[PDB]
Amino acid sequence: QKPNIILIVADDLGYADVGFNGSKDIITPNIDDLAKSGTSFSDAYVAHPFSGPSRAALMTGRYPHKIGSQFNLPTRGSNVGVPTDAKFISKLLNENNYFTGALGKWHMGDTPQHHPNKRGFDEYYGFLGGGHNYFPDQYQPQYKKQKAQGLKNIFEYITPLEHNGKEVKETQYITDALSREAVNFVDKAVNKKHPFFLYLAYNAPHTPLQAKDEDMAMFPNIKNKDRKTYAGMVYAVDRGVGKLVEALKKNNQYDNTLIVFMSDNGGKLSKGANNFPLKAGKGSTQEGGFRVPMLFHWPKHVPAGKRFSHPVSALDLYPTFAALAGAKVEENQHLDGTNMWPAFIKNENPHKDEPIYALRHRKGYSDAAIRMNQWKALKVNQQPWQLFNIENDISEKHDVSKSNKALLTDMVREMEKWSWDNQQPSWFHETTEGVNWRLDAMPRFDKTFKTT
Amino acid sequence: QKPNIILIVADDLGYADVGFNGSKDIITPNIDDLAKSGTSFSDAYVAHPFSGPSRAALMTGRYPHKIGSQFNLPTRGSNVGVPTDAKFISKLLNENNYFTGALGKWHMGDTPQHHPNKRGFDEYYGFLGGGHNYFPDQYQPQYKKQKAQGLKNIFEYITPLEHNGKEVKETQYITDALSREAVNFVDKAVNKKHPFFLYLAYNAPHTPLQAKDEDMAMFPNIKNKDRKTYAGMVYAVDRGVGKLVEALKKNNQYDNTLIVFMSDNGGKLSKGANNFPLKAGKGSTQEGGFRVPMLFHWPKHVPAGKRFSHPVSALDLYPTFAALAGAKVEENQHLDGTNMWPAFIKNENPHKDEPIYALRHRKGYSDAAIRMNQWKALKVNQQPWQLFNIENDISEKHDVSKSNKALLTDMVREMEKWSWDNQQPSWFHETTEGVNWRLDAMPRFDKTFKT
Amino acid sequence: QKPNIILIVADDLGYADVGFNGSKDIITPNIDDLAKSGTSFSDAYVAHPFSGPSRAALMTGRYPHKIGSQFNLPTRGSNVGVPTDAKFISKLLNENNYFTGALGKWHMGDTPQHHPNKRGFDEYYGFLGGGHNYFPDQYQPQYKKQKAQGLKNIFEYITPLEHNGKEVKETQYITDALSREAVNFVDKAVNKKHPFFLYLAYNAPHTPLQAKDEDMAMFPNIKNKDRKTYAGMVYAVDRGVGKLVEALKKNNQYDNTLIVFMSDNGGKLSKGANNFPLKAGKGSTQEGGFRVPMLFHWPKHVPAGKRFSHPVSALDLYPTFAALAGAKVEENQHLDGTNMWPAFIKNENPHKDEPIYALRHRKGYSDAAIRMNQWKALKVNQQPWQLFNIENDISEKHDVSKSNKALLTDMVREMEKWSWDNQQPSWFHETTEGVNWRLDAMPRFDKTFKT
Ligand SMILES: O=S(=O)(O)O[C@@H]1[C@H](O[C@H]2O[C@@H]3CO[C@H]([C@H]2O)[C@H]3O[C@@H]2O[C@H](CO)[C@H](OS(=O)(=O)O)[C@H](O[C@H]3O[C@@H]4CO[C@@H]([C@H]4O[C@@H]4O[C@H](CO)[C@H](OS(=O)(=O)O)[C@H](O[C@H]5O[C@@H]6CO[C@@H]([C@H]6O)[C@H]5O)[C@H]4O)[C@H]3OS(=O)(=O)O)[C@H]2O)[C@@H](O)[C@H](O)O[C@@H]1CO
Ligand SMILES: O=S(=O)(O)O[C@@H]1[C@H](O[C@H]2O[C@@H]3CO[C@H]([C@H]2O)[C@H]3O[C@@H]2O[C@H](CO)[C@H](OS(=O)(=O)O)[C@H](O[C@H]3O[C@@H]4CO[C@@H]([C@H]4O[C@@H]4O[C@H](CO)[C@H](OS(=O)(=O)O)[C@H](O[C@H]5O[C@@H]6CO[C@@H]([C@H]6O)[C@H]5O)[C@H]4O)[C@H]3OS(=O)(=O)O)[C@H]2O)[C@@H](O)[C@H](O)O[C@@H]1CO
Ligand SMILES: O=S(=O)(O)O[C@@H]1[C@H](O[C@H]2O[C@@H]3CO[C@H]([C@H]2O)[C@H]3O[C@@H]2O[C@H](CO)[C@H](OS(=O)(=O)O)[C@H](O[C@H]3O[C@@H]4CO[C@@H]([C@H]4O[C@@H]4O[C@H](CO)[C@H](OS(=O)(=O)O)[C@H](O[C@H]5O[C@@H]6CO[C@@H]([C@H]6O)[C@H]5O)[C@H]4O)[C@H]3OS(=O)(=O)O)[C@H]2O)[C@@H](O)[C@H](O)O[C@@H]1CO
Ligand SMILES: O=S(=O)(O)O[C@@H]1[C@H](O)[C@@H](O)[C@H](O[C@@H]2[C@@H]3OC[C@H]2O[C@H](O[C@@H]2[C@@H](O)[C@H](O[C@@H]4[C@@H]5OC[C@H]4O[C@H](O)[C@@H]5O)O[C@H](CO)[C@@H]2OS(=O)(=O)O)[C@@H]3OS(=O)(=O)O)O[C@@H]1CO
Ligand SMILES: O=S(=O)(O)O[C@@H]1[C@H](O[C@H]2O[C@@H]3CO[C@@H]([C@H]3O)[C@H]2OS(=O)(=O)O)[C@@H](O)[C@H](O)O[C@@H]1CO
Ligand SMILES: NC(=[NH2+])NCCC[C@H](N)C(=O)O
Ligand SMILES: NC(=[NH2+])NCCC[C@H](N)C(=O)O
Ligand SMILES: [Ca+2]
Ligand SMILES: [Ca+2]
Ligand SMILES: [Ca+2]
Repeated sequence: QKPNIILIVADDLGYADVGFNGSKDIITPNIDDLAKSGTSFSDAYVAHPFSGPSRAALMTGRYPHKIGSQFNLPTRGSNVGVPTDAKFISKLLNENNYFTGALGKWHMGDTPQHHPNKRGFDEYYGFLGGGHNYFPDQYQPQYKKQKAQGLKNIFEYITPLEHNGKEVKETQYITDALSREAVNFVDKAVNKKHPFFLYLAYNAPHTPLQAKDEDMAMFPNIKNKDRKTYAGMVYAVDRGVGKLVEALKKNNQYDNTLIVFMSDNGGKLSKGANNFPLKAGKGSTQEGGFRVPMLFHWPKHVPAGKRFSHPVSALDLYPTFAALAGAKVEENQHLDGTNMWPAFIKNENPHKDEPIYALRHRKGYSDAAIRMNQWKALKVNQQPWQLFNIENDISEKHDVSKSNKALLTDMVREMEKWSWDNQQPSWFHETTEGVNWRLDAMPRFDKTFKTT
Repeated sequence: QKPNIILIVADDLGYADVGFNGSKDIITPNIDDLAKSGTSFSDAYVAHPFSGPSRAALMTGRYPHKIGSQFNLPTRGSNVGVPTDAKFISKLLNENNYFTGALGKWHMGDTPQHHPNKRGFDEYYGFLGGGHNYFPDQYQPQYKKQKAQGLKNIFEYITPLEHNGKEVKETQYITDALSREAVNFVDKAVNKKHPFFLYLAYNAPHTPLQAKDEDMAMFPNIKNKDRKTYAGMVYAVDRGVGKLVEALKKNNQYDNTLIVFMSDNGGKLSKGANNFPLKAGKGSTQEGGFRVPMLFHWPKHVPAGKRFSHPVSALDLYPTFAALAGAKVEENQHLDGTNMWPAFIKNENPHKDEPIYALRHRKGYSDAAIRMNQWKALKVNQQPWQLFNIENDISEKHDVSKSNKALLTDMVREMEKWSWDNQQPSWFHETTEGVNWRLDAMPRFDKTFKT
Repeated sequence: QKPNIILIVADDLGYADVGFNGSKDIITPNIDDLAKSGTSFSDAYVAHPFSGPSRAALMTGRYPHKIGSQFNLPTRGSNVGVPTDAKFISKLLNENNYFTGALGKWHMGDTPQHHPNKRGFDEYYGFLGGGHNYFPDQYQPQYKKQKAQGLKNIFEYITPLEHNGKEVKETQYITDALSREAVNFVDKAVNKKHPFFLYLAYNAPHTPLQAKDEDMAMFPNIKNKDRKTYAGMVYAVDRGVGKLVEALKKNNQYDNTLIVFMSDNGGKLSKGANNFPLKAGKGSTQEGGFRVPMLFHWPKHVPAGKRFSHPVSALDLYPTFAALAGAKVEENQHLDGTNMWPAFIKNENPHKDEPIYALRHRKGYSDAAIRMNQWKALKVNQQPWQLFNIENDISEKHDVSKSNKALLTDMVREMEKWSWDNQQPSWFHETTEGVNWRLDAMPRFDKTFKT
């Protein structure tokens, strides 16, 4: 019996904003249940410190730089997306007999060939862009007004949600709507004589900061307005996870389902998040930007009550899911992660003596990160490379590059070696960003990989 | 019975240079016959305001920017062309049982894999470059002299014409030569138990301005030397269309043949053309550069004596021809036009609430055009975006952008959205053009899509 | 019986550094034997004036610019290589029943899909980078020390050699080691009922200048330290050729084996080489950079004791080997050389009225070369195009461009035409080189093909 698989991804969820990863103010009982009876991950890294490229990496199992997807898609819409020649984990599972669903945020291409239904998902219910307004009673009138005015380029956050290409009129708070459709999906899966894969991509707690009064009422001792709204938004996700878990139990799916819960990137401190004890947040190559909460839950397979301390990459989920599903991986797919399960089961480092990378572009330069065993190499703000023993110095306070010159230089040269098959970006999130890229002769890797 | 299809394209034909589209001085009786007994199009647009990219769009059904073909091919020759992975309308029809011919101007690649015979044409008779000298007695001696001198890079306008890869020695005025081969092609098609597709690409009335004395004699009241030569050149095309039509009738092909006649782009005013009432001409994103004459003729299918007033794109011919031929279109072909026939038959707009675009690059900036319902948005000469109600203001005289700020902004943002899958050009028409493109960080779409 | 084929390539071997090509000080008796009983080539050209692109051209039969391989691979390692869609001569021969081996220097990609065993070589014994230190007793302790320190990016010149993906511990001087494995390969080939192809890629006489005392002792009258070391290194290659030849004779393979011996590029004057009488050396588009020593040896087929005076390209070896092996070449492979054997046998020019090109990129500009019949067109150091009658002026002393303006202009325009399907480089040898390429809007072919 092949297991069902559920990948739950929250959007801009801060490192300290779920109870199992150290939250003292936001309360996440249903998510914490999964942690307490499963394994959480203290050194879990996404492939990029923001949404689009991170999500591309999750789906393809490749660093987004390898497939021209290093930037978020154009904010006002486009006819491009994550390239079709990189087989999504969903398509691979669908080809090995899985019933497949995707819910909520896509952020990987609007067009027919980039649509969830052509990337291997039998079901899709959600919004295709970078986010969405949370209240239908707020957004539907705005959209109606603009459509009646003849406007064709409407802010994607107020546009109707869809189900398999057909527009719907959603009635509920979006987090709750997506949770309801998660229940509907796993309910539909009972009647199929097949295992299922569900990709549940919540837009919470991403902007705009919009919560239900009923969820905000549960945090009366949180005085800061943004933090209370944010706390409410996260609580809605927790309620949703509970509702999904309950449906899995009723359907007798729970015991044979691997649930993964994570964030797509680090939390944004100016929009209510907390990343303690990590430095900085969303978009950074500091730990706060791409080190995220993660838990696995699968009874009698994932040990209960444990805390896994070795590095794990979002890139690992593609080959790890494939191995558990009995799906063959071809070498021409160029997967950048590893099947982490053998090493996971022995409590060993699945990236022993192997680097994990982050490379985020800016105007005329790039910030970078290398995580390798106990070492974190850091390139930020055009300053020289820094080195931290991240196991003793999680907050990146003590640069020890002066005492380890050869090691750091070696780590950077390996990243330079790794960079040669990075593709030129196929798009940018804004027109001026792409113009500046060309004006500045990017990538300026002569600056990025300069050593000592 | 699947219909035969003939696409006749003239080269630099001005908007007012055929009788059915308002010519008062050039006379085009045989072309006008097709219009009078068919439907002409008052709002017909090509995909680019000059040859190579326009022709690539006709053949592929894709905006040339999508396939790296936004510029004319190198003037002195090259080993590149319209990419082989974009299936030509000719190949699609050939795969669905059509006998296929192409005549005259190619301008889409010289090399073996870019040659007409590898792009789905059973027959090809013509010249592969951007144009040709019209008189064999003039050009053949020039070529002979240069070949005997050992020169290998010879101006493509004097090089021998070819038939399916073998050089020929043409004897007649080129317009007449191509017309004769159109007759030969449809004559050969009688013996095949198949429908046929013919792509007749005349180089007239493109430069050099060379006409027969016999055709120029028919316009004694045209005093301007260039305009008289030009008029003659166009008259030769009209004679040719007549000869082709006559052959179709004799062969019992005429009633089951859809004939399309059009220009590849707007006329060039400094080389004898007239684009009245449109502003500017060849190469412009003003209407004069990419709005062209067009007619459909197909008895008992295309209504006789009509004038279709809704926008139509050259891009529409690919899926429209395919639907009529019963040829399936796969979604991975990424076609940018639409099958216009359903909407055409109901006299409705086949691009209702959908834009038609032109984007022509220049040195360090781009000019652009958007046609959407009654609206023409215009970006020219690095000035701010202008808006015209093109149905009331065909000559683009009255900028009404100040009264419609939100609408214009919306139209431009949609074009910006559309631009993201434009590919970097695979070539340029001159080396310095490509160098300047790279020096200037092109495309400078930050300037093109501002406000 | 299809013939066996051996391609022996030395690395940075100067033009005057083998006896048969005019050496007065370095003595190469075994290599000279092959010349004296075969044919040498006075006008043999590689496709690029340095290693990686030259080697890519040898293997693919294509100019390296056509396949994005105009630069050496990154010096400190990479996950890229000569593209997999360009079938190597080794794979073609392997598919037509040949037992295939490659020895020594690769310099065409480290990764699994770029590895010799996936590019059609049954056997590989060597080092995958741009070169190697010659003494195991010197390099193995350095590598051991650095590996134990935890370093993962180790200079490729001290890393272990490998045999079919498994690391080895080599005991001998590398030139001798590779010669020993050439003997082993042709010995293994006796037991196979198949012809064999062997690609023997010596790193000698490339840096570092490291020779055995026993080889240096043979040149007591060479006073210059570098020249003596270099002479020794070359003598080691000669000993190796002798050892291979002896094995071929013992195995009765010699008479049915075409042996080719050549250099990958011109010699480097600052590292012991001599290119007399050619101007300049390694990396240049002067003759000294890409005109190399070459000989063919094949008893009763290649005439004995001859000197072939017509141009021949490294690109020719792909289709020439294929024709002799009875292996079919598909037109979709886009081969840039020619099967030179028919013309070779008649003592005619296999590139009669056809150019041979060199195009080497630099910081913000490109140097170029055109060889066509008796003519050498030269573009160097950003100076204007020069023309030489290279048959009368091998040392490029007398620029005769003023007396042949039309001819030169024609040659350059043809090269400009040829350049349009050059691909943007897929990598560079250093990060700064790639940055400078983008900063300078390269290629600056406006400068390269001016006038
Ligand atoms: O009703 S309103 O909200 O008022 O108006 C809206 C709309 O605004 C909203 O749009 C979305 C939804 O909520 C907010 C709000 O502003 C906004 O949130 C954005 O959502 C995105 C997804 O839709 C995305 O989130 S993600 O998907 O999880 O990734 C956005 O995050 C990203 O934003 C950029 C793209 O990647 C990152 C960001 O990169 C920035 O790019 C800038 C250039 O454009 C700049 O780069 S640089 O110039 O090349 O250097 C910037 O760096 C700079 O930042 C400041 C300024 O200068 C310095 C520094 O001091 C420089 O470093 C760079 O960060 C990614 O964010 S990340 O945190 O960096 O990882 C997310 O913000 C309006 O947009 C619209 O006009 O109107 C509607 C109403 O109609
Ligand atoms: O024997 S001779 O005729 O005396 O000499 C010939 C030959 O000349 C001829 O070559 C052809 C045949 O007749 C004429 C003649 O000059 C010429 O006509 C050209 O035919 C082409 C096809 O072969 C093509 O027509 S098309 O196939 O229908 O498209 C040509 O039109 C195009 O020309 C350019 C390429 O696309 C468009 C043009 O783009 C121009 O490019 C310029 C850069 O090189 C420049 O761009 S910019 O530098 O980025 O700004 C230019 O813009 C500028 O132009 C002037 C100068 O400054 C302003 C403006 O005032 C600036 O805007 C840009 O337009 C397309 O033209 S379009 O009208 O824009 O659509 C067609 O001209 C000689 O060439 C040869 O050397 O010798 C032989 C005899 O041996
Ligand atoms: O122990 S040490 O030896 O001291 O140190 C070593 C190691 O150094 C060695 O590494 C190898 C082995 O011996 C030497 C030594 O320095 C070096 O040799 C090089 O081997 C390569 C293969 O491994 C390759 O040979 S080849 O495979 O046969 O091709 C090298 O030749 C090439 O080198 C460059 C790449 O292609 C050619 C060269 O191109 C150069 O590119 C430069 C940078 O971009 C520059 O280009 S430009 O700026 O754009 O114009 C350069 O031109 C310039 O050079 C100077 C400066 O400005 C002018 C000029 O005055 C400008 O023209 C251009 O040549 C090809 O050479 S070619 O001759 O041009 O064809 C071969 O040299 C160290 O590297 C390591 O770190 O340490 C170890 C010890 O630990
Ligand atoms: O760059 S160069 O130094 O190499 O050349 C320079 C200059 O830089 C170029 O910009 C310039 O280019 C013009 C245009 O293309 C080629 C050249 O002439 C073209 O027009 C000619 C036209 O003059 C000619 O007319 C002659 C004339 O009347 C009829 C005809 O024959 C008679 O004998 C008489 O002399 O006809 C040509 C076609 O046969 C051609 O006209 S056309 O084909 O373009 O319609 C172009 O001029 S244009 O862009 O103004 O139209 O050349 C100079 C070198 O002089
Ligand atoms: O969705 S939010 O970004 O959290 O907040 C917005 C709005 O702030 C925005 O207003 C414009 C558009 O982008 C920025 C600004 O230039 C953004 O502010 S910023 O992130 O601080 O730079 C906020 O003013 C309003 O109250 O709420 C909306 C969301 O509903
Ligand atoms: N159980 C293990 N695999 N431990 C080693 C993992 C790497 C470890 N962080 C180190 O100090 O090198
Ligand atoms: N004028 C001449 N063609 N001289 C002889 C040149 C010889 C040259 N190798 C050729 O093949 O042509
Ligand atoms: Ca996010
Ligand atoms: Ca034209
Ligand atoms: Ca070399």
